[PDB]
Amino acid sequence: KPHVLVIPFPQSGHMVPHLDLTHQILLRGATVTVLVTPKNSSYLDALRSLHSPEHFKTLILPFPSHPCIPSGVESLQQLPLEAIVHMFDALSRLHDPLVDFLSRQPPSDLPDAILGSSFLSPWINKVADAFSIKSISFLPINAHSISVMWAQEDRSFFNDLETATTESYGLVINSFYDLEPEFVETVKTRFLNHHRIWTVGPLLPFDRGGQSSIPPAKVSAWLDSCPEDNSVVYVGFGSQIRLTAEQTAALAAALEKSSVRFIWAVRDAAKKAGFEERVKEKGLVIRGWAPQTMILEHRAVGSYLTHLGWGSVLEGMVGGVMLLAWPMQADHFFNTTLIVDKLRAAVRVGENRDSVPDSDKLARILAESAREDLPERVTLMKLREKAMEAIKEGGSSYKNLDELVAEMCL
Ligand SMILES: O=c1ccn([C@@H]2O[C@H](COP(=O)(O)OP(=O)(O)O)[C@@H](O)[C@H]2O)c(=O)[nH]1
Repeated sequence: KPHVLVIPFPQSGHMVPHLDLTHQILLRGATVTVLVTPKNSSYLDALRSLHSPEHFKTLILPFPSHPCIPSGVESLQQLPLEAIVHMFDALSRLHDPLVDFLSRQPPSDLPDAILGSSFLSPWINKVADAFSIKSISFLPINAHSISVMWAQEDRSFFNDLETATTESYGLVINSFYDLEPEFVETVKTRFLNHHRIWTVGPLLPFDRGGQSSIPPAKVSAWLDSCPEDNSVVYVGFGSQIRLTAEQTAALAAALEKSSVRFIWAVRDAAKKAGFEERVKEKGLVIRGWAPQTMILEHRAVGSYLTHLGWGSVLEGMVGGVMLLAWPMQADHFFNTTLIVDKLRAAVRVGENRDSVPDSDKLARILAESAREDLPERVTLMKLREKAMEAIKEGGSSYKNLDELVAEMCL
């Protein structure tokens, strides 16, 4: 019904739900053109494998050269978070190569709506405006986190992208309405000029986010059989965070001191060991880049020591695991106030990005999290209950995703 140009932000926390939403609007009949840079074209292979080439197009433009980004790196998950000001400045120069492409197409084939990252809306709206196309913006964070940020006096360098999202046709966020009704309504009322918000979450996968650095067949064979259900502790701080040698040693001491089973996800960083020094255990495994949803959904896994990024909370909530929160950056503190404080559905077991756990204190808390009766898990699971009715079918988000796809046609 609508031809949709999808322009995701080259970061995992963003692109991973932005493509599930791409699949979701695809399933209800949309046509989709995805604007992607060359190396990132391959993340589209999974989704491309599910849809007919007339329903799924791929526009690939070269990554704009920036002195500060290493060659071959087109995705912020491989950079220091401070590179985002450079990713922004570089990606904005996709503006007239995108204008060139659209202006050489038969006007009938132009899209009816652009579904671009809210992070890119300063220039995406200018394109959308040149061709008189509605620009709907997307965020992988919830309305609460949005409400705090948009309310600040001094925002920039995020100021332009926040001003641009308000002036967009509407906003799509990966959250369900019954988690945060006060904050949807406030953000809907005075942070979107035309008052159009779409809560469509939690978006569920369709080998996601990247090809895992250990075969996901093999990690399941480790997990089943793990002797004991609700006994394994998942440790993963997401895409962006890379712990220091100092903290990684203190966290590793806690996982050894609590004699719990666990899988520990460790990332890398690119510029221009540290996880020392053992497996004196076969009660563990290390990374790489891991298959989170398969672990968290697995029955043998019942805890998650997380950065409390917004995507990873929803995966751990859909997996039905206790959330042990250690916020570090970005929205993680918003989401500690919402999930640890207001709603009381996770325990804060770490303080700052540069916090260093007490290896003994953290070891008791890890062993206890492997307990079914914990009250913060039953409060979390009562949110899992509201979130499942919202996603399908007839819930807030099935209806928002139906209403979104319909609206894109006007
Ligand atoms: O080893 C990894 C690291 C991350 N992810 C996925 O990548 C996303 C991380 O984004 P999130 O919003 O949790 O945090 P961000 O990376 O934006 O800080 C989530 O969907 C995870 O399930 C994964 O599958 N394996």
